[PDB]
Formats: sequence, C-alpha cells, structure tokens
Amino acid sequence: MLKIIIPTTMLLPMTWMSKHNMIWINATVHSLLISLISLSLLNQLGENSLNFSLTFFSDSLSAPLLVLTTWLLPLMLMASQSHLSKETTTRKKLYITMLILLQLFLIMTFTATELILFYILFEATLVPTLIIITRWGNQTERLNAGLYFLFYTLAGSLPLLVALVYIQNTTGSLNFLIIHYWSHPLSNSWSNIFMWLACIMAFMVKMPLYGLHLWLPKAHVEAPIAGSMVLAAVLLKLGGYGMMRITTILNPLTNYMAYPFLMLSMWGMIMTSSICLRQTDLKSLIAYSSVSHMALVIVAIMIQTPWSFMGATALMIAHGLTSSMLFCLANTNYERVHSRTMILARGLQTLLPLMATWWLVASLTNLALPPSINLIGELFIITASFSWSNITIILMGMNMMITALYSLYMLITTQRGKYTHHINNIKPSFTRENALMALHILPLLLLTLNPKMILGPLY
Amino acid sequence: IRWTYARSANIYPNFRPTPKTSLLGALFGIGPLFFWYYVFKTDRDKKEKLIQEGKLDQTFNISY
Amino acid sequence: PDSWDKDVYPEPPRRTPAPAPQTSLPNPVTYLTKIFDLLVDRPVTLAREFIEQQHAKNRYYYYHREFRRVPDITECEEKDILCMFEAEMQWRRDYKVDQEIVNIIQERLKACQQREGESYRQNCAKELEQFTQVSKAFQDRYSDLGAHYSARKCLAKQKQRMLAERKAAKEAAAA
Amino acid sequence: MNPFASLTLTTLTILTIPIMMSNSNIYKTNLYPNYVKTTVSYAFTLSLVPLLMFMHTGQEMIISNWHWMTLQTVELSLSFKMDYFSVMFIPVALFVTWSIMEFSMWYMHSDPFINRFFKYLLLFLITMMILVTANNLFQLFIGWEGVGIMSFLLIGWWHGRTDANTAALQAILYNRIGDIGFVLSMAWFLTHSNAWDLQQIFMLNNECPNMPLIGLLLAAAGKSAQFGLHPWLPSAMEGPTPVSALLHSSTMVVAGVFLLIRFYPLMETNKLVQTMTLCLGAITTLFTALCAITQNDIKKIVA
Amino acid sequence: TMMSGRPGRVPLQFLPNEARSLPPPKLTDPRLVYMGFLGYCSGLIDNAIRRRPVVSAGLHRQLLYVTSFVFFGYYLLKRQDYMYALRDHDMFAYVKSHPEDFPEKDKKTYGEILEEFHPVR
Amino acid sequence: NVLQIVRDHWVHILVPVGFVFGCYLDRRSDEKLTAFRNKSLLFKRELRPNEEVTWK
Amino acid sequence: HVTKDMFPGPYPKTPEERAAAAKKYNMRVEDYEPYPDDGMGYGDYPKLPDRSQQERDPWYDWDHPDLRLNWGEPIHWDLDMYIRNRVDTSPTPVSWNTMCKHLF
Amino acid sequence: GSTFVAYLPDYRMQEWARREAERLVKYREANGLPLMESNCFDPNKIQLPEDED
Amino acid sequence: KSASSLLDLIWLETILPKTTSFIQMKMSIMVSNQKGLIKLYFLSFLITIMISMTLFN
Ligand SMILES: CCCCCCCCCCCCCCCCCC(=O)OC[C@H](COP(=O)([O-])OCC(O)COP(=O)([O-])OC[C@@H](COC(=O)CCCCCCCCCCCCCCCCC)OC(=O)CCCCCCCCCCCCCCCCC)OC(=O)CCCCCCCCCCCCCCCCC
Ligand SMILES: CCCCCCCCCCCCCCCCC[C@@H](O)O[C@H](CO[C@H](O)CCCCCCCCCCCCCCC)COP(=O)(O)OCC[N+](C)(C)C
Ligand SMILES: CCCCCCCCCCCCCCCCC[C@@H](O)O[C@H](CO[C@H](O)CCCCCCCCCCCCCCC)COP(=O)(O)OCC[N+](C)(C)C
Ligand SMILES: CCCCCCCCCCCCCCCCC[C@@H](O)O[C@H](CO[C@H](O)CCCCCCCCCCCCCCC)COP(=O)(O)OCC[N+](C)(C)C
Ligand SMILES: CCCCCCCC/C=C\CCCCCCCC(=O)O[C@H](COC(=O)CCCCCCC/C=C/CCCCCCCC)COP(=O)(O)OCCN
Repeated sequence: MLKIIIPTTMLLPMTWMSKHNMIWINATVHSLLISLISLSLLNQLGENSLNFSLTFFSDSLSAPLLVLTTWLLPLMLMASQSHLSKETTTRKKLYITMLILLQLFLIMTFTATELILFYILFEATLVPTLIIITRWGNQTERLNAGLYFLFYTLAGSLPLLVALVYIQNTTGSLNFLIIHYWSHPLSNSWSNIFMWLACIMAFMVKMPLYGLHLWLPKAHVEAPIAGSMVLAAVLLKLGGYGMMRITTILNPLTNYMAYPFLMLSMWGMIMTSSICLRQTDLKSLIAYSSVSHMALVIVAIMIQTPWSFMGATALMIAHGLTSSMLFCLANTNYERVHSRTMILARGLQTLLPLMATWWLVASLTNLALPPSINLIGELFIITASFSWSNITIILMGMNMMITALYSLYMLITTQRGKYTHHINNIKPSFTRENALMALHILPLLLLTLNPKMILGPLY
Repeated sequence: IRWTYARSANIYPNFRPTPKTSLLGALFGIGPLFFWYYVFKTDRDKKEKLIQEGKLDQTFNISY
Repeated sequence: PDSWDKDVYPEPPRRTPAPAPQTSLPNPVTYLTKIFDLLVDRPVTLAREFIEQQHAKNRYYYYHREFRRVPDITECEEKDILCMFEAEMQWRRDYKVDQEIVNIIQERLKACQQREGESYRQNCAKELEQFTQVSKAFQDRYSDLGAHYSARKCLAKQKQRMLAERKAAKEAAAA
Repeated sequence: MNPFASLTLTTLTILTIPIMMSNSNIYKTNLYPNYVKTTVSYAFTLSLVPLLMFMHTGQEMIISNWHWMTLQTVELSLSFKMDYFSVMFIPVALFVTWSIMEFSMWYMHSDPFINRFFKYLLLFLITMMILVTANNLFQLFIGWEGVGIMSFLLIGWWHGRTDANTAALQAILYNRIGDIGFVLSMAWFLTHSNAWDLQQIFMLNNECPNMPLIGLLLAAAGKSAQFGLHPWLPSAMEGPTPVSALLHSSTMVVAGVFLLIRFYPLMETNKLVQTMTLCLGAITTLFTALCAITQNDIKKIVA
Repeated sequence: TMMSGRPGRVPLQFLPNEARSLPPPKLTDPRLVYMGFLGYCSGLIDNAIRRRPVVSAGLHRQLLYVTSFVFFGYYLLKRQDYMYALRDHDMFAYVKSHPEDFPEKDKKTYGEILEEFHPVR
Repeated sequence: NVLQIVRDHWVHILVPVGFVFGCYLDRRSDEKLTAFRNKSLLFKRELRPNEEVTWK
Repeated sequence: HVTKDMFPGPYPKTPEERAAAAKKYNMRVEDYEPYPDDGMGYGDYPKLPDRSQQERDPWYDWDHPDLRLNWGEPIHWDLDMYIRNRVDTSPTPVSWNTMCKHLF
Repeated sequence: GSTFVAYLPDYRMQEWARREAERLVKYREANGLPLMESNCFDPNKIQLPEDED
Repeated sequence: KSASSLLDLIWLETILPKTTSFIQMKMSIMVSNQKGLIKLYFLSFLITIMISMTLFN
C-alpha cells in the first residue's frame, strides 16, 4: 500500500521546491501518475481481501473509493487554477499542500485495518477541509459555515471514540478481520442500544442524515470549488464506508434500531427533493440533491442485504463523480457572473453551446438515466427495499419523479430561454474548463461498461 | 439581492415561536415520520407472522 | 461444438422439415440466402481459416486450478483463527459454485422456454421441476444470512432448521 | 449460418454509423441529412429480409450475445428478442422514418441546425429499436428512457420559446409517473421470479398476481397517454411537425401498448387487470375523440 | 499496572542493567526516522521564525537538531522496549504462579455449539 | 543543456523515486509475514528440485 | 455596492419605519403592505399581489422580456413559482368552481 | 488505464467457478444425485443438543 | 413554506444549533460575570468546604 502513500507524501516537497510558475503543471502531472498507479488496486479477489500488511488492507469496497480519491486531486487543481491567479506563490503552495494532506488522509483512512486508526484519520480529514473552507472562501458566512461543519461532526464522533475503546476492552481487539471472524450477537439491552447509537451516529452525521443535514448546504455554498468537490465527492462517502464496516458487530440489534433512521431517510429524500424545486441558489440546489442521494444510500446500508450493499457502493461512486461535475459547472458560471444566482444568467446555451452539452450530460446522469451507474445503484437499492417492504416503492417513485423534475428545472432555467440583455462579460469557454468536464464525465460512461468494478465486496 | 436575501438569510432572525408556527412545525415534521413508521411496522409484522406460519409461498425468492 | 459439454447443456435432436415446393414460382428466400452465402459466408470462412492457421502456428495452454478440501467450520475450535479462516474461504468458494449451478439450471430453463415455442408449458416441465428443486435447496442454504454472511451464520441456520425438523419428526412419531 | 441473426443485428448496427460519423467532416456539410436518409433506407431494405424468412418459415430467435454483470444467481446480458413483433415492427418503423426524413429535408430547409435535427431523429430511432427488440427488462428500460429523453430534446427544439420547454417538462413528468410503475414491475419480477429475462418470467408465472401487471399497466398508461396521464401528448405538438409525425403519432407513443403486447401470456391469466385495461382504453378513446371534435388547431386534432 | 513500587528497582536509573539483555532498536528503526524528521521540522521552523531562507539557512544547525533528536529517540525507544518487556514478564510470571485464576478453557468445536440464528429480513 | 535544466527540473524525480521506495518498503514488509509460507492446508506443496521458497 | 440599509429587516410597527421600508423597495407607502407579523420569517417584505407572471402585459417592453420583469421593481416572494413555466393564475373563460364541478 | 482494467486477470474466479459447477453437475446428473443438497454441512458431523423435554 | 422555511430554515435550526448556542452563551455569561471581589469567592469557598465535609463522608 506504500507504493501509493509514499508518492503522495513526496508531492509535498516537490510542490514546495517547484518554480513559482510551475506548481500547477508539476502537481497535475504527478497526481495523474499517482492515480494511474492507484488503478492497480482494482484487481481484487472473491476471497477475503488484499491484506498488504498489519496496518493497511484493500477491498473491492475500498478500491473504488481510493481510485476516486486519487483521481479527484488533478481535477481539484485544474478547477482551482482559475480563481487563485492573483495569489502569492506561498499561499498557492499552501493551498496545494492542504489538498495533498487531504488526499493522504483519505488514502490512509480507506485502508485502515484497525478501527482506532480509522477514527484518527477520519477526524484528521477535518483540519485541511476546515482551513480550506475558512481561508479561501469568498463570503463572510464561511467562518460560520466552518463552525457548523466542525461541531456537528465532532458532536457525533466523540461518542464513537468512547464506544470504540470500550469495545477493545471487551472484545480485546479492534482489527477488522478479527472483529468479523469473532463477531457475536448483540443482546437487546439498553447498554447495547446506546453502544449501537454511539457506533452509528458518528457516520450518520457525515452522510448526512435528514435531521442532521444543516451543515452541508452552508459548507458547500461557502467553500471554494475544490472544497465543494472534495466535500460532495469523497467526504460524504466516509460515513457510508464507516457504516458498511461497522454494522457487522451491531447485529441483530440493527433490525429494531434501524426504524427511526429508515423513516428519517425515506421521508427526507422526498423533503430535500422538494426543497430543490424552490431554490434561488445553484450550489444550495446541488447540495440538497447530494443530501437526497445520500439519504437513499443510508436506506440501502440500513436494510443490510447484498443487493443493498452493491447498489450503495455504485451510488456512492456515481454521486461523487456527478456532484463534482455539477459543482464545476456552477463554478464556471459563477466565475463569469460573480453572483451565484440561477435566475440572473439565462439563455446560456445560445452563448456557450458546448458548455450546454456538458450541462445536459451532467443533468441526465444526475437524473439516473439508464444504463448509467447512477441508475444501477438506484435500481439495486430500490429492489432491495421492495424486498424489505413493498410500500417503499411509493416513496422511491416520488423521489425519482421529483429528482427528474428539479434536474431538468436546473438545466432549463440556466441554459434555455432568452439571454440576459445587460450581461455582456460572458467570454468563450476555455480549454481548461472543457477538459475538466470531459475528465469528469468520461469515467462515468466508461464505468457503465464494467459495473462489477464498483459493485463492492458482495458482488 | 433583496429577494434572495429575504428568501434565504432573513427567515430565522424574523422567526418568532407562535402557536401557529409551533403546531405547523410539529405536524409537518413529526406526523409523516410516525405515519410511515406505523405503516411499515404493520406491514413487516404481517409479513413476519405469515412467514412464521409458513403460508407465504416464497418459492424462487433467492435474491434479496 | 466441442467448446462446451452436451450433457451439461442438453439439446433435443432438432428435427427440421424438408422443403416441399407446391408451386413452380421461385421463392425469394432461397435465392437471397444463396447470394448471402456467396457474398458473406465465404469471405468470413476464409478469414477464419487464416486466423485458425495463425493460431495453430503458436499453441499454448492454460489449466483449471484445483483446490484441496479443508476441514469446514464444524471441525474448528471456538477461537482457533487459522482453521476458521480456511473454513470460511472454503465456504465462500462453495457458495460461488452453488451460485454457478443455479445459473446453469436457469440457463437450461430459459433455453427450454425459447426453444419449445408455443408448447413451452408442457414441454419444459422437467426443467421447471429441476429449477424448483435446485432453488429450494439454495434458498434453504443461503436465503436469510444477509450482508456480513459467514460460515458460522450458515451453520447456525442449518442447526436451527434441523432442530425444527427433529422436533417435528418426534411429534409426528409420538402423535 | 442462418442469416436471420446476422441480418437482424446488422440492421440495428448500421443504424448507428451516422452517429459515429457525427464527429467527422460530413457533419459540417449539407450532405448530412441525405446521408442519414440513405442510411435509414438501406437499413429498411436490409431488414426486409428477416421479415421474408419469418413469413416463409415462422423463424424466431433469441440472441444473447454480450454478457453484462452477473449478480449472484441473476445473470444480465445484452440479449435481443427477434420474435414476430420485432421482425414485423422494425421494417414499418424504418419505412415511416425514411419518409419522415425525406419530408424533413424539405420542411426544415431553412433551419440552421438541421444536421443536429437529423442526428436527433436517428438517435430516437436507435432508442426505439432498442426498446422493441429488448429481451430483458433492463434493456427495455434503457429504450424506455432513451425515447423519453429524445422526445424531451425534440419537443423543446426551439429552446427560446417558454411553452416548448413547458411541454417538454410536462412530457417528462407524465413519463416519470409511468416509470414508477415500470420500476415496480421490474422489482417485483426480480424479487419473485428471480429474473428480468422474458423466458424465465413466462416460465415461472403460471398465474401472475395483480401487482406486477398493475405496474405494467401504469407504465403503459404513462407512455401511451391514457386518460389519467393524457394531456402531454397533445401538449407535445409544440415541436416541429416532423417530430410530431414520427415520435408522437406513430412510433414512440405505441411503446406503452407494445409493452402490454410483450407480456400477453401473463395478461391473459389475470381478469382484473384485463378489465382495468379495457376500461382505461374505452374512457381514453371516448374522451380524446370528444376533445378532438371541437378543436381548431389541425395538429391538435390529429394528436 | 503501577510499577513504581516494583521490588528491586533502583530509583533514578534510566536504563537498568537487565535491560541490556534485550535487543537494541535498529538504527534504521521507523521511530528513529520519525524522531529525525521531527528534528528536521524543528530546524525548518527555526529558520522560518528568525526570517532566514527556510531550506538553506543553517546546515550545521539543522544537522545538530536532527542528530540530537535521533540520540534522544534511540535512548527513549530503549527505555520503552524495556518497560514493555518488564510488563510482559510480570504478567506471564503472575499467570504461571496463579493457576487457579486462569483455567484452561475446554476446546469446543462449532459443530457442537448452538448459536442462535437471526435472519435478515 | 545539462547541469542547467537539472537545477530547474530536478523536482520531477521525486514522485517516481517515492514510488520505487514504496515498492521496496512493501516487499520489505512482505518479508516479515512468512510464518505460514508453504504451511497452508490449501497449499501444502512439496518444493521443486530447485526451489527454496514458494513465494518471495 | 449595496449598503446595509438596503437589505430586508424586521417587521415595521411605526408609520415612519413603514414609510422607510416602502422607500427601500421602490414603491409608494400607500401601495406597500408587509406580510402579517406571524412566526414566519417574512419580516419587512412587500406582499405583492399573488398574480402570476403570465398575465402581465406581453406587449410592454420589459427589461427581461421572457420573465416579464423590470430592473428595479420589487420582486414577488413566490416569483420562482410564477415564471410562465409553472402555475399561472390567468383568468379563464369559465369559473373555477364550474370547471371543478363539471370535471368531477 | 481503461485497457488495463479491461484485461484484468480473473482473480474473482468466475470462469473457475463456472467450470467447477459444470464438472459437478455433470457428475451429479450421471449418478442421479439430487443436484445441490439442502444441508451445507453434513448432519453426521453436527452434534445437536438433546432436549429431553 | 414547510420543507424549506418552516423545517429546514427554522425548526431544525432551532433544535440542535441555536439551542446549544443559547444555553452555552447563558452559562458563559453566568459563570464569567464575577466582580472580582475576594469576599464572594471566599464565601463560596467556605460553602464548598462545608458541603464537601458534610457530603463526601
Ligand atoms: C501527514 C504526514 C506527512 C506530511 C507532514 C506534514 C508536516 C511536514 C512539515 C512540518 C513543518 C516544517 C516546515 C514548516 C516551516 C515553515 C516555513 C514556510 O513557511 O515555508 C516557506 C518555504 C518557502 O518559502 P521561502 O522562500 O523559504 O520564504 C518565505 C517565508 O518562509 C514565509 O513567506 P511569507 O511569510 O511571506 O508567507 C506567509 C505565509 C507563510 O506561513 C506559512 O507558510 C506557515 C507554515 C505552515 C505552518 C507549520 C505548522 C507546523 C507543522 C504542522 C503540520 C500540520 C500537519 C497535520 C495536518 C493539519 C494541517 C494544519 O502565511 C500566510 O500566508 C498566512 C495564511 C496561511 C493560511 C493558513 C495557515 C495554514 C498552515 C498549516 C500548514 C500545515 C502543513 C505545512 C506543510 C509545510 C509548509 C511549509 O517552504 C519551504 O521551502 C520548506 C518546505 C519543506 C522543504 C522540503 C525539502 C525536502 C526536499 C529535498 C529532499 C527530498 C526528501 C526525500 C528524500 C529522498 C528523495 C531522493
Ligand atoms: C434531530 C434529528 C434526528 C436525530 C437522530 C434521531 C434518531 C435517534 C432515535 C433513537 C431511537 C429510539 C431510542 C430507543 C429505542 C428502543 C425501543 C423503544 O422505543 O420502544 C419501547 C420502549 O418503551 C419506551 O420507549 C421506553 C423509553 C422511553 C424514554 C425515551 C424517550 C422517548 C422520546 C425521546 C426522543 C428524543 C431523541 C433526541 C434526544 C436529544 C419498547 O418497550 P420495551 O420492551 O419496554 O423496551 C425494549 C428495549 N429493552 C428490551 C432494552 C428494555
Ligand atoms: C511532550 C513531549 C515529550 C518531551 C519530553 C522532554 C524531552 C527532553 C528531556 C531530556 C532528557 C530527559 C530524561 C531524563 C534523564 C534520566 C531520567 C531518569 O533518571 O529518571 C527515570 C524516569 O525517566 C523519565 O521519567 C522518563 C522521561 C521520558 C519522557 C518522554 C515520554 C513522552 C510520552 C510520549 C510522547 C512522545 C514524545 C517524543 C518526542 C520527545 C527514573 O524515574 P523513577 O525515579 O524510577 O520514578 C519517577 C517517575 N514515576 C514516579 C512516574 C514512576
Ligand atoms: C464521437 C462519436 C463516436 C466516435 C467513436 C466511434 C466508436 C464507438 C465505440 C465506443 C463505445 C461503443 C461500445 C463498444 C464496446 C466495445 C468495448 C467493450 O466491449 O469493452 C469493455 C471493456 O471496458 C472496460 O471494462 C471498462 C473501462 C474501465 C473503466 C476504468 C476508468 C478509467 C480510470 C480513470 C480514473 C477513474 C475515475 C473514477 C473512479 C472509479 C467490456 O469488456 P468485457 O466484456 O468486460 O471483456 C473484455 C475482454 N476480456 C474478456 C478479455 C476481458
Ligand atoms: C450528531 C449529534 C448526536 C450526538 C450522538 C448521540 C448518540 C450517542 C449516544 C449518547 C452517548 C452514549 C455513549 C456510550 C458509549 C458506548 C459504551 C457503552 O455502550 O457501554 C454501555 C454504557 O452505556 C451508558 O452508560 C449510556 C449512558 C449515557 C450517558 C450520556 C447520555 C447522553 C445523552 C443521551 C440522550 C440522547 C439519546 C439519543 C441520541 C441520538 C442522537 C440525537 C455499558 O456500560 P457498562 O456500565 O460498562 O456495562 C455494564 C452494565 N451493563
């Protein structure tokens, strides 16, 4: 596993020793090479796992997330290249350092053979994200946003730590393999109920759950474009990975305890999809769409069936790519208009046709058009939930309809109609932005050719 | 600017806990959850009873 | 074709009728299929012959991996991790094999339904019964383990089912 | 061997070559519409052969050529059904599309984006061909959503017009209401019959229950604009006349009906769903004729 | 584990004599490398605070930082390893001297143990 | 021109050197987990006439 | 370029601040009417008539011809609900009650 | 990378599992054994607890 | 009205974050507001000493 970790660490001295006008080129080239190296982890087995050492192991749940994490960094650099032009070299290097530290923390988090190491890195991801949000954000609300994004997380994660050490005092180990092989049923007791809650809520706050989703619109709207991408694409999936890893020790208490969270997610996907219909903000709309999709992923994980796990894995990967692309498109609009309001810049298909094509493809893949992997995950989760209970289909159909409605609403409001007359500073799209959208969208349509690569360890 | 600010950032400072607001919030935020919980719990209880008695006819049901 | 076993995927003898032209009018199908043969089948066959001789010029082989049998989860001590690991791996391999068996039976059923045409309800009862039995066995083995399934959970389900069976048989005998 | 399969797949395959060439230089010239029209005509005259073979013999075929993912005991593969319905509908649709494009070369002569118009027409044709020849539920869903998205794009052809966008979103809304029942049927069949393939569904359902057939009926009502979800079909006349002539008159709108034709072995074993379908059809035809007899827009009358 | 009162413990000895019976940490120990990295970071921060070229201001000063950190880290690692060895030795001796408190559990195979099965539905 | 572009492009060797060093470290960590080599009940195998270890 | 005094504030109670709020939103004091002072966070925002954007004059030369809006005029609280792509309140040849009864 | 992922060797043992199933079903059809058994583990090696209730 | 403003912008905000902020602010104001008179601090220390002598034994 060190063949990926060491180059990521070496990205820092190279960035700090690079010439004042060659930081972006070096960082992009070497990040792309690191992603190419990380592609080798996709060769998994139907047997246990890829146990590299006592500290790091891989899995077909970990490998797609690792590949996405490595692939996201060059796109983040390419999108940050624009608005950091008037920045001093030291501060640009600091921004790249924050991105590299975030990538290293995520890489070490996703392997993490042990639960306390997983917790340490899972919280270590907080600091670079907080600094990025609160230092390179534009508005005055960023500070407030940062506070929310911090404390919510800790409010869920400090109990988890307690539970974790408690488990190591009883079981004797926190290794994932030993935990799986020596798992014992949880007696239906109040102590076990609160242990379940402590183990679960830390990851449910990061998805986020419908009741605990308030920090996400603030953090997404206020963060810079790279922060928004890393929040929507990878950081939301940490909670799903944690629940998938930790639900093994919670059986059979999950059957009773899952009802409140299942109700919250099944109604919150409808609520947030309806919220998306009446939104004056593009970033807020994309954030609420992310909330709805992760509510569906929460339902999938809670149902705890093989089809649920496969669909959840596919949906996390697909949503990461799609949400990052949508945020990039909105940022390209904002860098021209400087307002970030949907209704102001209109009729953009007439002025930027290729960007309109990118918008159409992104909206189609967010709308879960088959045979995209978005649709594969959606359909697998829906089938598993139907097997769970036949009345879920009503809520899922409502969610699908509202999702299509608000996706096409966002596309039509910005791309179609008549252009705003007084807005005259809309320059032709650059090669950088078009390449960014192409690099976002091509992996999705390539992955729809080989879905089993992102269907998880239960395939 | 005024429209967007009033729609987004001027709500809570102008919010006041009122019987109308409290009742509407409680209803619209709790009633759906408990209604759906009752529906799903009843459905799964009937399914569990039927499978316990064995009269459910789950032939060919292999994927879940 | 020798590429697959005829016993694993059985087929009827495929009796076909003889052409019986009741009129002197010449049908377009025979002429069309002859011109298709001349214009398509021959060049394809020649290209395949070239490719096959090129393959014959360079021949190499690959082998199907064989696995030894290992003590299963019933012959494992409560906390001996090595034997549990080996038994779990063996159980997962057997699970994959059973999945493939069900796949083969389903393929048989689908081929029957398409082949027998309008009389599939009667001419495919054997495949329906075969799939019913195989599906019943597979469902008894693995129906409700859920995610995080293991050999221990499968063994516990089997023990519960066989305890119920033993009690039912005892009550029926003692009825 | 047995040119039926080769010819049937070749028709659909050569239906896609102009889409591949859409990035080439011919797409930037005025010869592109004629190129697409000639491709469609050649596809029609090439697909006329399997129709003759079926007429002579009654030849039927299933071609499961490419193997997609396999989820435990469920196997998903790219599989085409070449039964009587497919080999009969393909030539008719190709002939109608050929006439439509020949008429379009004269109707849209002054449209700046005419090559894109013909590309859109060809993409809709490809999606409908995928829909008709599908042998499993997933491929049928792919075609189902492809024709819907293509109709959305073609209805809002003049995107500067507000009413065109309104009509396109209306069509999407009603078709998603139908997609709810489509997905319900797919989930029920996967859970109970353990397959999305048609052969296993037919074999394992001697007495099909109410729920999957009700889902199929809801999907068919959504896509064929029955009384519950009718207005989007007349509202879709905002698109150019060739679009209304090809998609919303004769090829796309029959799709829902075609769906119920695909599952007739299961529809014949249920009496309640048959009665519901009969009543829905009767009320739809009466109401729509009653609306028609008093309209002044000619396109609305024909819709 | 309060080993301050452990019998036969010289008060202010950093490393007792019996600690020499344990293998010393390798000079390429990862923890020693981390201590050297800490010294290097201290040197870089020292250059930064004093407003000097961070990477190439004082090579002698940075070398001294790294060397001192490595020295102290080596001795600290020796003490840590000795302390853990003492803990393990005491635990094993106590287990050996108290057989009645640590009985040998009877080996029981999973084929004869009845575990409750909870279906996932 | 050698010895001039080196002082500007020497940073490009850092990542590949890191990759090679990581591969070496992975092999070094591999070397310490050989307690069960050629001892699995699934791969108990008699050594070849010129084979010392089944895997390195 | 917008100052602090140009943003919506709390509900107006005195006629002087009512006139100030009317001045802020570019409307007459007589035409200004805030939402009722209930728990909802409307605050000091004009309650424009609930008429849709479809029934506005299509022959006037608006600054936003598709949206049928002018530059500095106040914006309805539910503007995105009435955008000619959504629910409209235009009068119909038949009364709403009559249509409802006939269809039912 | 796409070409590398496309041509990844079969470490999931799909073809291996298929061939194992083919040989097993060929064996069992020949001897007439009833395809797959309902019990994953043979009952003689399981020691049930006697109730005596 | 309900999903966006009533629940998301008001009540979900009122419950977790706003209540926490209000409670913590009130407690901070109460604790930190000492006039710097050692008389009050010494009286509190005497009260605490008496309470511990009467409670923890
Ligand atoms: C996870 C483990 C893996 C990674 C480990 C991470 C830690 C490692 C490093 C730890 C710290 C040691 C060095 C930091 C000293 C600070 C000096 C500095 O500022 O840098 C300037 C200096 C360049 O500037 P200059 O021309 O010398 O003069 C400009 C002035 O220095 C200053 O110019 P100015 O004053 O005009 O600019 C003002 C600027 C200057 O202010 C600063 O830059 C402050 C420096 C950062 C604070 C250090 C905190 C202490 C360490 C904590 C690390 C936390 C990590 C945990 C994750 C949470 C992240 C907070 O401040 C601002 O702009 C105000 C706002 C700042 C934004 C918010 C602040 C966030 C800072 C958090 C950074 C944490 C990571 C630091 C990474 C390294 C950064 C240099 O940077 C360097 O060149 C040194 C970098 C390292 C040298 C690499 C040499 C090795 C390559 C050759 C050998 C190859 C190795 C492999 C062998 C085999 C190959 C064949
Ligand atoms: C804010 C947005 C959402 C945030 C997250 C919300 C999700 C967390 C909700 C936790 C789920 C429920 C907690 C406990 C569930 C146990 C089942 C219980 O509710 O049912 C009955 C329990 O009866 C009563 O419920 C007893 C508890 C009553 C007191 C609890 C407070 C009820 C409302 C409080 C909700 C506030 C949550 C937020 C706190 C800040 C069953 O009766 P009984 O057979 O006897 O008990 C079985 C359990 N045994 C066997 C261990 C004894
Ligand atoms: C916070 C980071 C750690 C920094 C620590 C300071 C670093 C500079 C110190 C320089 C050398 C100090 C060592 C002293 C030399 C001889 C010490 C010896 O004589 O004392 C022995 C004791 O040795 C010292 O106590 C050990 C000092 C080592 C401290 C380092 C531990 C740090 C914790 C882990 C954080 C990692 C830090 C690594 C970077 C420095 C005998 O103690 P004893 O009379 O029998 O009992 C008294 C203590 N009791 C009561 C608790 C039992
Ligand atoms: C512009 C208009 C079009 C012009 C171009 C015309 C040509 C069109 C042809 C292109 C698409 C049409 C469909 C044709 C499909 C042929 C290719 C297909 O068959 O290959 C697939 C192979 O594709 C790959 O499997 C999928 C691509 C890999 C996806 C990885 C993404 C690349 C990494 C980049 C970073 C990732 C970021 C996201 C994180 C996860 C399926 O292979 P498979 O049936 O199985 O077996 C291969 C052979 N075996 C048996 C020897 C193994
Ligand atoms: C996003 C913000 C939400 C914050 C997360 C809140 C949920 C977490 C649950 C509250 C904290 C509990 C931590 C428990 C740590 C696990 C250890 C454990 O479970 O062991 C139990 C310990 O169980 C407890 O002690 C639980 C006491 C709880 C004290 C603090 C309560 C905090 C407030 C609880 C009310 C909220 C409940 C639902 C919260 C859901 C989130 C909103 C057994 O103790 P022993 O004595 O060792 O066993 C021997 C006897 N059988």
